[PDB]
Amino acid sequence: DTRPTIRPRNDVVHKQLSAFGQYVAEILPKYVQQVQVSCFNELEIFIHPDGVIPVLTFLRDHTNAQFKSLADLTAVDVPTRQNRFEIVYNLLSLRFNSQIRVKTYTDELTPIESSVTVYKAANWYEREIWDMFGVFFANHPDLRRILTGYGFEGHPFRKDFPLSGYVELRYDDEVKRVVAEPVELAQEFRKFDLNSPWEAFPAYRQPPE
Amino acid sequence: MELVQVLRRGLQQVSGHGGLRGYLRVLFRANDVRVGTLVGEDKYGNKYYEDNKQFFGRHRWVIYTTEMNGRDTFWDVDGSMVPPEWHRWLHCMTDDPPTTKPPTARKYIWTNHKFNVSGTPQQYVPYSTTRKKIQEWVPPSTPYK
Amino acid sequence: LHHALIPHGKGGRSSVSGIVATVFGATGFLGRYVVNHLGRMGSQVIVPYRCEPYDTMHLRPMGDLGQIIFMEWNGKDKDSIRKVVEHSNVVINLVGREWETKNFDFEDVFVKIPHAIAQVSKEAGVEKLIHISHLNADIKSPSRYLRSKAVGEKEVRAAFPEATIIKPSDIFGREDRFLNYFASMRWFGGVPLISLGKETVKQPVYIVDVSKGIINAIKDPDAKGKTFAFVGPNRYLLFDLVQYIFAVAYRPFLPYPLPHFAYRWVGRLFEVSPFEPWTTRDKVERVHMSDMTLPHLPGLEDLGIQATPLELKAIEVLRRHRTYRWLTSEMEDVKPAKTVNI
Amino acid sequence: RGEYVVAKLDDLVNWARRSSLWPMTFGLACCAVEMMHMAAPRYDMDRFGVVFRASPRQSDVMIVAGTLTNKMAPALRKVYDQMPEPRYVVSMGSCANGGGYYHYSYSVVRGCDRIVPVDIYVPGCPPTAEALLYGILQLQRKIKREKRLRIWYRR
Amino acid sequence: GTSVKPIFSRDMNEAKRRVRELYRAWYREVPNTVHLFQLDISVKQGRDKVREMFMKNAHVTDPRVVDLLVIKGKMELEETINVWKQRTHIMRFFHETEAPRPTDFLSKFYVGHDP
Amino acid sequence: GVRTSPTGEKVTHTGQAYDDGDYRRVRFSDRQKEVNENFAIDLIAEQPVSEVGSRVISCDGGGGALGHPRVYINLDKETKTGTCGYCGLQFRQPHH
Amino acid sequence: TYKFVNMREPSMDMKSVTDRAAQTLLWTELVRGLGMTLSYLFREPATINYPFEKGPLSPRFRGEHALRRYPSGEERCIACKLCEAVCPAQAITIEAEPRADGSRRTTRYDIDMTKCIYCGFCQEACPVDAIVEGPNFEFSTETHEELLYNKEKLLNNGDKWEAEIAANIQADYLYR
Ligand SMILES: COC1=C(OC)C(=O)C(C/C=C(\C)CC/C=C(\C)CC/C=C(\C)CC/C=C(\C)CC/C=C(/C)CC/C=C(/C)CC/C=C(\C)CC/C=C(\C)CC/C=C(\C)CCC=C(C)C)=C(C)C1=O
Ligand SMILES: NC(=O)C1=CN([C@@H]2O[C@H](COP(=O)(O)OP(=O)(O)OC[C@H]3O[C@@H](n4cnc5c(N)ncnc54)[C@H](OP(=O)(O)O)[C@@H]3O)[C@@H](O)[C@H]2O)C=CC1
Ligand code: SF4
Ligand code: SF4
Ligand code: SF4
Ligand SMILES: [Zn+2]
Repeated sequence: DTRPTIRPRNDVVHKQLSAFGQYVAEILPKYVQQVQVSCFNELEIFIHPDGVIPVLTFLRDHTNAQFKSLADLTAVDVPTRQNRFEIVYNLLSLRFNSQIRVKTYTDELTPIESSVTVYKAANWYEREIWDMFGVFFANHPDLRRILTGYGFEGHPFRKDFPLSGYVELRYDDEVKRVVAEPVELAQEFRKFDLNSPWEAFPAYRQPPE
Repeated sequence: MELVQVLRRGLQQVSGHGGLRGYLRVLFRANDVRVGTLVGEDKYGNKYYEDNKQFFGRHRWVIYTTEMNGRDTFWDVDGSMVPPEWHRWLHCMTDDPPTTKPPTARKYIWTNHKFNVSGTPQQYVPYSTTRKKIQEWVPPSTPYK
Repeated sequence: LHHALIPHGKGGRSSVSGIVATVFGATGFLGRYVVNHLGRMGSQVIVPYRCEPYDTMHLRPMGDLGQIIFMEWNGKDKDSIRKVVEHSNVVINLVGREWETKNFDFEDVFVKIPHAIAQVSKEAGVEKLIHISHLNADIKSPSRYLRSKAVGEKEVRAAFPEATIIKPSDIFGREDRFLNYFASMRWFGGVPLISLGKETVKQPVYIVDVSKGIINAIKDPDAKGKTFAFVGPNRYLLFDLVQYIFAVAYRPFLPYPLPHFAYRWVGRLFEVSPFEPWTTRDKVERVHMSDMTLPHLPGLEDLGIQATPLELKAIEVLRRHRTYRWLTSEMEDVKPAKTVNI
Repeated sequence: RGEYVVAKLDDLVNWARRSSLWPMTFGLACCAVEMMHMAAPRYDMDRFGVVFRASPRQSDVMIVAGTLTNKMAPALRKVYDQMPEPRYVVSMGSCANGGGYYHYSYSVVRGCDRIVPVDIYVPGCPPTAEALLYGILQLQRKIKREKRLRIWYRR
Repeated sequence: GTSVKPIFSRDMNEAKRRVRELYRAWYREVPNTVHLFQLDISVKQGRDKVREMFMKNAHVTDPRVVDLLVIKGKMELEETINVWKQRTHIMRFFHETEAPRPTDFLSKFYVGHDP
Repeated sequence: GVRTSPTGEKVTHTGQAYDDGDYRRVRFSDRQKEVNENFAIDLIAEQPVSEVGSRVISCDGGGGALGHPRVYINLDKETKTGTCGYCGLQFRQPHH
Repeated sequence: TYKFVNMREPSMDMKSVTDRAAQTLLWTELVRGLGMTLSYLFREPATINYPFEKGPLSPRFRGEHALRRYPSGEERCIACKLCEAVCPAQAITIEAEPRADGSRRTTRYDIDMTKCIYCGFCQEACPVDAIVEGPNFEFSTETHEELLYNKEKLLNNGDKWEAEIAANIQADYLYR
C-alpha cells in the first residue's frame, strides 16, 4: 500500500461520530459545553459539572445512545488550570458498539454528584478518584480510601506530590512495631531532563500570547 | 516377556555404574541410577552424560565432581559448579558440546570457574569505585602566629 | 574528623552520623537496644558475636544496608578484639552473664574480658570506650557478680583513663530477667521473699532510658572519664515492687518468708542445671541487696534524659504473663506501688 | 568425647531441619507464579523435602515473593512473628529484595529486609524457578552449616 | 466569582457544629481504642492527642475546608472503629521512634544546612 | 597492573583505594576487595599499531555487527598514531 | 459466530432416565474420575533432577548483568550512558572520566541487582555490546549488599562468562 506504516484512517466512523456529537449537543444544550471528535475516531463531550447525573443518564437510557457500561472513570490533574481536576467518564454502547467520552472539570473543594445511581459500577471508581486526587463526590454510598494505606496523609496522584511520598516504613525493635518515619532514600531519584528544544509537531503549535 | 527384560535392565543399571559400590554412590549422590553415554568431562572433575532417548529436559545431565577449589562436594553440590563453557550444552542452549566445538579462547577469560562465593570469606563487598571529589585545605605546619 | 565521619543527613537510616562503633555483647537485651538507636541515627556498627549467626538475625533489620557488620570474636583472643576494634570511633562493652558457665566464670566476663577490650581499644586508637557495670558494685559484696564488676571497673579505668563508666541499677524491659523473673516465679508455688522482702529497696531503670543514655554519652563531649549511674526515678520497696508486678500481671500473690541458707540451697539446686540456670546463688543474693544510692555520681538527668517511671512501662513487660482473663485490662487499672521517698 | 557427641547431634538436627523445610503460602505478586512453577511437576518442591503449608504456626521458611507494600508490611511482620523458631526468610525477586521496579514509589517498602531479617536473597524479576530452587538449596546448605549445640558446648 | 458552592455547611457556625460532633465521637471512642487495640498509652494520653490534632488545623477559616477535614476525620474514625487501622497505624499519631527535633536557630546551625 | 597500597588494599584500574584512616575498610576484613586484575589501561598498550598504507582507515572493532560503530580515522599527523575512540586500536601511515 | 456452552436438555426416555439413575446410585462419572488419575499415575513423571538436570533455556535468556570487552583486552564500554538513560528502574549509576591514555571509560559503573528488573533494555541500548545480560541465573546471595554490583564485580562476571556470552551473542546477533 501507499501507506504501509501510516495507520489507516477511517472517515465513515468520523462522520457517524460527528453526527452523534451534534445529536447530543442539540439534545442537552444546558450542560454540553463542547464536543469534538479526535483524529483516531474517538468522540469527547465536555459538559458542565452539574450535568454529570443528567447527561450520563441520557446516554444510558436513550434509544439512540444505549451506553450501558461505564468502562472507566478517571481524573487528570492539570495544576495550571483553575479547576485542576478533570474527571473523565468512558462509556461503551454494546448495541451500537461505540465508545464515548464525557469529560467534566472540578477544582479541589467543589463536590461532584456521584454517578453511582446511574452507573452502579462507578461506586468503587469514585472512591479511587477521591483517594488518588481528593475530589470529593457527594451523595456517595460510602467514600473511603481504596488504595492507599490506612492513615495515609495526602492524595498521591496529585501533581504537587512527590513520587516517593513523605513517609517511609520501618520495623523498630524498641517499640516492636512497624513504625513510620520521614522518607530518606539511599539513592535519590535522578530526574532526567529529556525534552528536545525543537518543536516536534507543527500541527499542535500553540499560537503566541 | 517385557517383565523379564524390565527386571534384566535393572541389572545393567548396576553394571554400568562400576558395580554395586558405584551404583549406591550415584544413587545416594545424584539420586538417579540411569546410565548414559559419557559426553565429556571438565577440568574440575564433573562428568557430563547425555541420552537422547530421555524426554526433553533429562536428555543431558551432570554428576558433579567430588572436589572443587578446596571444597568437599561429595555430598553438597549446586548448579554453580558448571563451568561456563559447558553451561551452554547442559541447559539445552546448544547441541555442540565443548569437546566437539570448544569456545573461543582469549586472555581475559578465567581459568578456574569459581562457584557461588556467597557465605565463604571470598564474598563480594560493594564499595565506591571512584576517588574523592572535594579536597581539604591541609593547613600548614609552621606555628607562625 | 575524617572525610567520611563528618555528620550528614537528618538522623534517618541513610544518614552519615559519624558514630562508627563496636558493641561487644550486642546479642542480648540492651546490646540489641543500643544497636537499634545506633542503627536509627545512621551509624556503622561493627557488632561482634560468638553465638550462632542465626541468633544475630534480629540484629540485621535495624540498620541501613551496609551499616551493620557482623564479625566472629572470642573473649580469650586479643587478635579478635583487635580485628573488631581496629577501625572504630567508640567501643561499647556490654559483655556480661548472670551466671558462671563452665568455660567462663564471673571474673572472666567482668574482669578479664573487659581488661582485654579496654587494652586493645587503647592500643588501636579509639577515642571513646563506654564500659558498663552495676550500680551495686562493691569489692566486698557477697555476690561474686558485683565484686568482679568492681575489680573490672578499676581495671578498665586503669587501662582506659577516659573510658566512660555507666552503672545502671536494674534494667526492666520486654526481656529483662528482672520483672520476667518475678513473674515466672509463680510456677514454683508462691513467691518466696527473703524476710518477706520488706527490707530491700530497689530502683529499677527503663531499658530505653539506659540505651538513650549510652547514645547521649557517646554524643556528649564531656562523658570522657566520667562515671555515671543510671537509676530509675523512684525507689521501690521490694515487697511493694513484687506486689505491683503481680498486680499488673493479675497473677495470685503468695508471699512466703524463707531462710537465707535454704534459699542458697535452692539457688545451688537450680545452678545444677546444664542449661539456662533459672536461679543462681548470685541471683538470689542480688535480689536482696538494696540499690546503693550514690548522689555524688552524675545521673541520667545530667545527660538530658528523663527517667520513665516503671508504672508507665510495666504493661509492656507483663502483658505476656497475664492469662486470657486479664489480657486486655488497661494500664491504669493497677495503682502504682508505694515508693519510699529518695 | 563430648565434642563428638554434640557434633553428631548437630548433624542430625541440622539434617532434619534442612530435609524437611516447610515453606509458607505467602505469594504476593508475579514472583508467586514462579513460586508455583517450582511446585509444578517440572521442578517439584516435594522431592527436596519442601511441602507448602499455610498457617505460619507450622512453617519454617517464608518466601517473600512479590512487592511488599506499606499497607501489607504490618501483616507480613506480624505473620513472621507467628512463626515459631527456628525460622528463615527467603526473599524472591527484586521488589521483595530492594524495591524492584517500584523502588521510588510512595507505598512500597524499599526491601523486605527492613521489616523481617531476610536469610536468602533470590534475585530476579521474576527469578526463574530454577533460580528459586537454587536459593532454597543455598538455604538448605546454610542450615547444614549451623553450629547450635557446638556453641552450647562452648557456651 | 467571590461566591462558590458549599460542601456540607453554609456558614462557619455549622462547620464548627460538625467539628464539635466529630470531637464528640473521637472523645467517646478513645478508651475503646485503648482497650480493643491493646494500646499501652494512657486513656488521657490519647484524648489529649485527639485534642492536639483538632487544635493543629484550628487556623482554617474557609467553610468548605472545614467540611473537608470533617469528612476526613470521620473516615479516620471509621477506620479506627472497625479495626481497619492496626496498632502500628494508630501508634503513628504518637511519633515515638522519631528523635526530637530542635527549634532554636543555634542547634539547627550546629546540626546541618537547613532552614 | 594491580598493585598494593601502603595500607595493603589493592588499587583498582580507577585508582581507588581506601585511606588508612578510613573506617570503610572495615567492610573488607574477613572478605576481599573485589578487583579486576585484567587492567584495560595496560591490556590495550601492547596491542601492535597497524601500519595502514592509506591516509584514512575505517575501524569497526572486528566482527562487523559484533564490534563498535564503524569510524574513520585520519592518519595524517606523523607525530602521532590515529587511535580509534571506541576500542583504542592504533594506526599509523607507513612512515609517510 | 457463538455457541451455547450449556444448552443441553437431557432426554427423558426410560433408558435415559435409567442410565441417569444408575449413574446417581452406582457412581459412574466418579469412577471415570478415579480412572483418569489411575491412568496418569501409571504415566511417566515430568520432574527433572535438579541440579544434576537443568531446565532448557535459549540463547536470548536474560540473567546476571555483565560487562564485556574487546578481544584485544580493552573494555567495550565507552560511558555513553545510554544504558543508564534507558533503564526503567534507574538501576545503573555511571560516572565517567578521561583515562590516562585518553579513552573515555567509566570511573564508576554500578548496577543494582536488587533494583534491576532484568528487562534487557540496557543490552539493546548499548551501541558497542558492552553491557549484556549473562546466562547465569544461580547467583543468589545470603546478604543484600552482595547484590549491589560494582564495576569490578561486573568486569569479573564479563571475564568469567565470556565463553558463554560470546557464543550466545554469536547465535543471536543476526535476529537483532
Ligand atoms: C491468582 O493469584 C494468586 C496469587 O497471586 C499473587 C497468589 O499469591 C496465591 C498464593 C500462593 C500460593 C498458595 C503458593 C502456591 C502453592 C501451591 C501450589 C501448593 C503446592 C503444594 C505442594 C507441592 C505440596 C502439597 C502436599 C501434599 C501433596 C501432601 C502433604 C501431606 C503430608 C503428610 C506432608 C507431611 C507432613 C507431616 C506432618 C507428616 C510427617 C510426620 C511424621 C512422619 C511423624 C512420624 C513420627 C514418628 C515415626 C514417631 C515414632 C515414635 C516411636 C516409634 C515411639 C515414640 C515413643 C516415645 C516414648 C518417645 C494464589 C493461591 C493465587 O491464586
Ligand atoms: N539488669 C541488668 O541486666 C543489668 C546489666 N548490666 C550489664 O549489662 C551488660 C549486658 O546485660 P544484658 O544485655 O542484660 O545481658 P545478656 O546476658 O542478655 O547479654 C550478655 C551479652 O554478653 C555476651 N557474652 C557473655 N559472655 C560472653 C563471653 N564469654 N564471650 C563473648 N560474649 C559473651 C552474650 O553473648 P550470647 O548472647 O551469645 O550469650 C550477650 O551478647 C552486662 O555487662 C551486665 O552485667 C548492668 C546493669 C544492670
Ligand atoms: S521483583 Fe519483578 S517479578 Fe518480582 S514482584 Fe517485583 S516486579 Fe514482579
Ligand atoms: S536489564 Fe537490568 S540493568 Fe539492564 S536496563 Fe533492565 S533492569 Fe536495568
Ligand atoms: S550503553 Fe554500553 S557503552 Fe554506553 S555507558 Fe552503558 S555499558 Fe557503556
Ligand atoms: Zn575501534
